[PDB]
Amino acid sequence: FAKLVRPPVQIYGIEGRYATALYSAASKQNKLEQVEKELLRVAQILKEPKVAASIMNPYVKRSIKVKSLSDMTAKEKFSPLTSNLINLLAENGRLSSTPGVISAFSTMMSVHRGEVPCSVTTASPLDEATLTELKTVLKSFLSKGQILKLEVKVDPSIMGGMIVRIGEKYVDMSAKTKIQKLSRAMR
Amino acid sequence: TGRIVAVIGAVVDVQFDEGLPPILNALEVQGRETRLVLEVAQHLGESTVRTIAMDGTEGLVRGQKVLDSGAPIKIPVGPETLGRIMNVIGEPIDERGPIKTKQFAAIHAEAPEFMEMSVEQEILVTGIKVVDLLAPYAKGGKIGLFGGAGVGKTVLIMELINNVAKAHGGYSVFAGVGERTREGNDLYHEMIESGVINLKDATSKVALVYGQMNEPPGARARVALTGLTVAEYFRDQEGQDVLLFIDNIFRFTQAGSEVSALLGRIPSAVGYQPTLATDMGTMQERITTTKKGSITSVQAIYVPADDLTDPAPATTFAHLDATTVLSRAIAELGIYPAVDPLDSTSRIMDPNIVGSEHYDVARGVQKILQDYKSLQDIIAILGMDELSEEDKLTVSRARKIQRFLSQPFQVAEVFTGHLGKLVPLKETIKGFQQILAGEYDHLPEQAFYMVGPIEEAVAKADKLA
Amino acid sequence: ATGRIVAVIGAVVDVQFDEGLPPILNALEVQGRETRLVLEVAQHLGESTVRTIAMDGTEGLVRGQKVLDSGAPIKIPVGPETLGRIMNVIGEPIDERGPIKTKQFAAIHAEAPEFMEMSVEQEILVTGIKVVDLLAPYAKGGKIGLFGGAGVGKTVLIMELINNVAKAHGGYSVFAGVGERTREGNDLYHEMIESGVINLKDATSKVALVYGQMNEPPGARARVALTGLTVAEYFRDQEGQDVLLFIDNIFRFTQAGSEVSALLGRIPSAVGYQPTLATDMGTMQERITTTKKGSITSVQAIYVPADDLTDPAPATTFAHLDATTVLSRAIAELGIYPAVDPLDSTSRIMDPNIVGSEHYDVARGVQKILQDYKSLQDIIAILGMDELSEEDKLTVSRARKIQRFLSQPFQVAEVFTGHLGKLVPLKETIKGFQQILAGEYDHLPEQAFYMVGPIEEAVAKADKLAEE
Amino acid sequence: DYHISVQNMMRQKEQEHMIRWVEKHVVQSISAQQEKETIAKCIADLKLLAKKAQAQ
Amino acid sequence: EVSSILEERILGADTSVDLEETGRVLSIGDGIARVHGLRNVQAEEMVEFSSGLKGMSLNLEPDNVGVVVFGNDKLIKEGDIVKRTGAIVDVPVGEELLGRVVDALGNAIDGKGPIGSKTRRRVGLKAPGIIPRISVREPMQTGIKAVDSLVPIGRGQRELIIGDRQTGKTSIAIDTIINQKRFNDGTDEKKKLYCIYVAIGQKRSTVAQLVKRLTDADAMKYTIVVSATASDAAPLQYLAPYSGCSMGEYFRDNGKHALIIYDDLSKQAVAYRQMSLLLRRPPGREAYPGDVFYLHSRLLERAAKMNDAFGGGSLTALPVIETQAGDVSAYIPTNVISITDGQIFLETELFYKGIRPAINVGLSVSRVGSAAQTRAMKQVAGTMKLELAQYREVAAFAQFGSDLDAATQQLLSRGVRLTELLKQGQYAPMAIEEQVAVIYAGVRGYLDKLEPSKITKFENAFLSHVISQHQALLGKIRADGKISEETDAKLKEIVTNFLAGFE
Amino acid sequence: TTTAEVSSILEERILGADTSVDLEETGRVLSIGDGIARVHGLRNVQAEEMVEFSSGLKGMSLNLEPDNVGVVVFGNDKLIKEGDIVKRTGAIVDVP
Ligand SMILES: Nc1ncnc2c1ncn2[C@@H]1O[C@H](COP(=O)(O)OP(=O)(O)OP(=O)(O)O)[C@@H](O)[C@H]1O
Ligand SMILES: Nc1ncnc2c1ncn2[C@@H]1O[C@H](COP(=O)(O)OP(=O)(O)O)[C@@H](O)[C@H]1O
Ligand SMILES: [Mg+2]
Ligand SMILES: [Mg+2]
Repeated sequence: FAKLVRPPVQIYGIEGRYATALYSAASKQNKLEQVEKELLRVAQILKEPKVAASIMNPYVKRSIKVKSLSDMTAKEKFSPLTSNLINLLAENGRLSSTPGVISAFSTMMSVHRGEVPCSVTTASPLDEATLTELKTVLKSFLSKGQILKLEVKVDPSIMGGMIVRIGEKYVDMSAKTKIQKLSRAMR
Repeated sequence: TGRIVAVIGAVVDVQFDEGLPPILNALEVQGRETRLVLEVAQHLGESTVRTIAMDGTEGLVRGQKVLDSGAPIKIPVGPETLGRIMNVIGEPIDERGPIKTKQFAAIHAEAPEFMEMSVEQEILVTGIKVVDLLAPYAKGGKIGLFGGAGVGKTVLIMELINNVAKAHGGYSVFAGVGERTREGNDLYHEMIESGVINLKDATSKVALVYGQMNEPPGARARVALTGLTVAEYFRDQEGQDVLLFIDNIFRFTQAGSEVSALLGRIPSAVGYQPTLATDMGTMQERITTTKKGSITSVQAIYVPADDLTDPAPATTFAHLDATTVLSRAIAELGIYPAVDPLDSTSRIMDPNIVGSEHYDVARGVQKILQDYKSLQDIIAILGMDELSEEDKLTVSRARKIQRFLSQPFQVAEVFTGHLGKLVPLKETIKGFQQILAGEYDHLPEQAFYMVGPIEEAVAKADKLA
Repeated sequence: ATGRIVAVIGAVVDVQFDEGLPPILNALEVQGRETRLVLEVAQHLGESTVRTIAMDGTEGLVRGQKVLDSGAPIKIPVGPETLGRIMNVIGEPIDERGPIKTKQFAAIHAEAPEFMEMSVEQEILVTGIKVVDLLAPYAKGGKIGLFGGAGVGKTVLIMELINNVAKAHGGYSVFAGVGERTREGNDLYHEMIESGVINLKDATSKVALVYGQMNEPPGARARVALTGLTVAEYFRDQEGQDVLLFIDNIFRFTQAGSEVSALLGRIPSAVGYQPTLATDMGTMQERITTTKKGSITSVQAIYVPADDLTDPAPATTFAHLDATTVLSRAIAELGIYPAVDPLDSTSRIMDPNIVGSEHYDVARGVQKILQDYKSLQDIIAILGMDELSEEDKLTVSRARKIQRFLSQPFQVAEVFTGHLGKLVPLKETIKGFQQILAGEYDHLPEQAFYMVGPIEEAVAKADKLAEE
Repeated sequence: DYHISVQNMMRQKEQEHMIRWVEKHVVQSISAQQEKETIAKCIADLKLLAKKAQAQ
Repeated sequence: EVSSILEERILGADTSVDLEETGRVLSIGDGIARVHGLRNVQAEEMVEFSSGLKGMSLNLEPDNVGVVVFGNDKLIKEGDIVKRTGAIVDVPVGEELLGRVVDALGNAIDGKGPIGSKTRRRVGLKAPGIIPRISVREPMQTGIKAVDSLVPIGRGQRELIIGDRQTGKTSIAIDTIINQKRFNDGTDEKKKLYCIYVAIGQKRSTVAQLVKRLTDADAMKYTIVVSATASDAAPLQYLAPYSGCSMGEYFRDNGKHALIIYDDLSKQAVAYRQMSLLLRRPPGREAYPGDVFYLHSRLLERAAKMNDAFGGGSLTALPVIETQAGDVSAYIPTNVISITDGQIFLETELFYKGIRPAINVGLSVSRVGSAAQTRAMKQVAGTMKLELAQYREVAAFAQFGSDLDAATQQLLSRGVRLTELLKQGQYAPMAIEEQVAVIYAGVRGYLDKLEPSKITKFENAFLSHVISQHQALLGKIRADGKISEETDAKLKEIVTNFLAGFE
Repeated sequence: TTTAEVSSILEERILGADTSVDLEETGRVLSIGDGIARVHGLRNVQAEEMVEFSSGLKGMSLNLEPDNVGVVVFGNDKLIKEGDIVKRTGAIVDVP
């Protein structure tokens, strides 16, 4: 077995194996972007009333499903290796997990291009000046030739402080500060 | 170079990229103060190998790089391993500096081929009268040393080492499988006092391989193989009659069972590993007589629940060629060594192997001892005048025999002040034959206590009155 | 938060939520049921799906049925208003007397009292039973065990203890029937109604009842002990009065846990029990303790499967009890009731510094002579009784007299034996057993000591038999 | 020692009562304090910048 | 003052914030949390949840990290954040723990203020190797005549207290703890012994009773009570022996002598079995995991007697095993018997036969042997052991001993008197000189004429007499450590006079 | 998942390089361990047919799973590794 290119995230699960294999195959021949686009457009052609049905139906032969998908992917301009991936999923019966495979590969490619969102959850959003200030400070945290995404949340339970998860760090200056008052309560 | 992907218990899974190491290969974990050696046990697929650890797995992080050594666990071997204590992975643990040898040998080696096997049983003369007479040690065989503490087992081990070194010119290896650290230190210092191991010059006769109880089961599962490799070097590259000690084989079986259980393999009867017979065979078959030399193993045995039919003692007895049992009653009787003359048995105690004369002498000795047991029962019930003159003479001869089985030991000279004796087999046979023939019936009972050859017995009789 | 049922395998129901995932040990209300079905969250299976244990039958449930969350564990109606009222596992009244109108509700799951809250004092609770008050005395505010097999007399013994102690107890009492026969529950309810302990007409009742019987699903039988001990906890903490907590049988809690464990997704432990046996048993037992706020005297009946006390379920309970009373089948077959094993029962207060030198000496002498009798029985088996020496014949006779004098009729057992129930005071028991040890009654037949109270009754029976 | 123990117990009870009032009042007060919440939104942004400078 | 000190405490506490390593809880159940993420976590590393509960990352599976919870699992929800502490579990250590009751993590639970511990020591440190140890020679006086006579215990020896429930194991451990008072409050430093009692799977009321018993005897001032009660989570019960072992290792490394008593190691094994089964680790015999012998082996091997080069300290371990119906062939009893040096065997039959303590001298053994005894105690104990073995050989004929040989009757009488000597009351440990005097009065045939039932009264009266009037001889025996010929003659005179005057 | 659902086989399928390797008569070891070796391929192998490994050991095709073949190795499993090529002998296990 030839060695395969490991994706950066290295997700696990049934979709994990397929996503890792696809990432390794597309890294070879340098077709990551084309495969990613074909995956993001193949999910939409996997949610039609006719297409979504007859693949979750367990009483139709896999051969029928394989062909129904081979001709569909052929007429959908797909003639690289993504057609092979769809055919393999149809043959192995993991068709229901195909959206999960697409999501996993999308996350892998996102980590290849973007970064883990810096989730901030304090309260209702403040002024846009503070938003861009925190975006700039998060960029300074990253500062590795990369650009991070942002996800702002609202939490009434969290008091005047904020909690920020810059990647996998998750600093905490929030209602837990008032929890740390137990030290005075203890001794 | 692989990466750790699972640290479940003592079972560590490493995923490699370029080349998957074969099974039974030593993997060295990077980034740790002390060496952590992983032995490949399975190929799980997706370029992942499941390994058992030879040390604690705390502090291991998913993603730590592990280097494939390229061979099984290789230990330092050679004449310079004598007088040293080394663990399973071969590191010295006696704090006496590195063990500087010329070559290393992998612990996992195939059993000698069919042609290399010897085709003639031969008695390994240990210089001990009781052992060499009633339960002789076959050369390249396995001995089950029954009995625990209070019967001088360690003294017997040291004296066996000394006798084999002096007579056959062969070194000895003591591989303590699951040995207590306190008892390990006590045995080390006792051997130092006995002189079988010397810390000054290179006259030591024992190479110690200690796998303590606090080590993981994988370590205790391979300590026996480490000691066996140390003995194999002497057997092959030097052609010596090596003497291997395993204390004890039951803990080797237990370590194997624990290792198999950690790998999620369905256990066999009485909760033992499925590969009990095969693992025991792979361990024991390397203890044989090749054309270059031989390895003789004296393995201590603990019988769980006092049930000889348990899978571990049964599998062990499947490979034994003789048994020596140290009875506490004999020790209380004052006879050292405390080898029981009746319960000890040898498979080679056959006329075709030891000769007609030796077999006849040993059978006569055992018969006289059994008759003495019956007459002692009668004396316990009835009076000593009830038995006839023949019974009285048999009692006297049997007492003389069972006091002649006692023997001073060179390893005990410093303690008891009595010079040790290395009685040759011919002298033992001749003395016991003459005793059975009634030649020395006039000598007193104490004339045969704690002596070597029968000439020393007659000299001691002359000393008395 | 509304969730949907996705799996109804057995008594284990899997509910999938989308917005708010309930925490573990939360009561879930199943909508669309004619009765009230409560699911207790046991595991978080992931994917916003929780594995739950049903407190009632799962028949009729359909995948996709809506399930609400209470936001809190099972809350029972608690207070002084629950006296004389039988209530279900989830707190619903099952005595057909209307709702249990109370101002307080307490969750059946709560933390055990801390180390600083433990009370080290221990008095002696005289019960009137000769064996109990002599060899394994009970302590006020202490945990009491009634180990026994099937038919040895655990239920009768605990009923006699209720008769002797609960009526004389100034404080309240709680009975928590866990996984037992409904016939026994009805009998106890009617007996306490006619004994004045439970009064339907006015609010002078002194015993609360919590009943989950063997017809209930395993989820219910694994929580009724918690409900009863929660009522006891309220009577102990919120009110400073002393509490009596009678549980019969506590083994069904472990048995119910084992029954649900396999479907909960756990590798079976030894003898097929749940791996969390000791953990859950300790979590339940530590709550039943005497704190500084109040004292709970717990008399728990423990079923011993196959009369094998080495079974894990009864074995783990020994460390949780101060005084233990082991009823043995061999003694019961001899006709000696109660079947308390003199050489197996133990009590923490059995000590000369606590019960006095005389009591300890009498108890130890009784145990020693019974052990010597056990030793001599083997000799009698082969040698023969007539072939024994004259010295050990006296010991055997004294041991027979002591074995028969340990027996005692019970008020709750009048229907079976017909003898009048007796309640021997502690000093009378001590004096009688000391006199028997001294040989003062070696001239009386051993039959005179069988099923009698004080030693005076023994001599009266002896002379009455002599009259005939 | 009677007086000493009584005084110690009273001290402990006063301590627990005071901490109970403090912990039951601070949370609600700061929940009702928007003028302090807006500055608590920036007590850590400078601290975040300092922390990132430490990282970089 | 209270408000002022509270404000001083709160101003002293600094609310620092920093980066961390965090992960989400995929699935929480039965005290086991499957955590997604947490890539850089060491095996057996402490991690804290969002709710404040701590945990130990045991299974480092590829997709998730399995962590055990140090508390109730209801406070952990799916999706909660699990921070990384970054260090292997460690417990506070030092002299400050003396007189305190602490949990498995060292937190004070006696309500006597925080522990002033200045040092922090891990719980999984390796035991000392072959070289650092030395042969056990110094006695560890338990205060029980039977133990100190026939089953001696040295400093650095793992001696097992095995037996069924309600037999006196906890009583033996607690009187061993009490007996060490005479050495600790004295002046000889090399004789002081710091006891560490670890309670595993026992109700808090029992631990409170034990603590009160120790406090009444003034034994808490040198004793640490590590408590992991039945209410506590299984991981705490699993860790408690290791925490106590580390607390004893601190004394061992600093030249001091520590005594560690793992009460109910069987319950720790049960807790570890629960954790392993809930972690889906493969089971074995009696559902115990394969690495259950490892659990107790790597714990008890830490009990050792260091040589002078390493300080000369010691750590004596007294594990307690609760056998079921006296079945020593069970898994955990066999493991612990194999690991330890010897065992002190207690039997219910002997307990109710009047032989209290219930030590069965036939089955109780000590592999360290007489090397862990004083010369006087060894001298009397060899004779007592030989005579008791001879009696136990002929104990079958006691029922029909009247029509027996004169030698057999003499052996029966001597053995009965020695057995009556071995009996001892609870919470009444005896000094070594008192024990050696009693055993001397027994073995030398000064009790054969005396009635067997009157031995206990004679023993108590003789002890009172020798303590009151002949304190000089006892002091000389204690200081010298041997019963010399002059002391032998003095003891002969004293016992003869007291025996003559006893009637 | 399944034995042949591994990432390497999936990569071989999607890349289209499943044409050069002879899956009809040869196979590659997916997982060797516990004395049983799972082989991917050998589509034309027979039940109980003897197959020889790259190292030289011979094995018997015991289990013919839909995606793999369970081969018991007549020898030490140390000599067999993942990725080793297994080829048919075209004969049920026999003996001279
Ligand atoms: N030497 C003794 N003489 C008299 N009674 C004793 C003696 N030793 C212990 N006891 C009593 O025996 C009972 C059991 O003692 P202990 O609690 O030590 O036993 P255990 O087997 O360790 O207990 P458990 O199994 O419940 O943990 C107690 O009532 C105690 O007072
Ligand atoms: N005084 C007594 N104490 C206990 N049991 C008695 C007594 N007298 C008679 N018995 C008999 O003992 C049996 C005990 O029944 P029960 O309490 O239901 O046992 P268990 O509760 O163990 O199933 C009864 O059937 C009864 O006939
Ligand atoms: Mg009943
Ligand atoms: Mg105890």
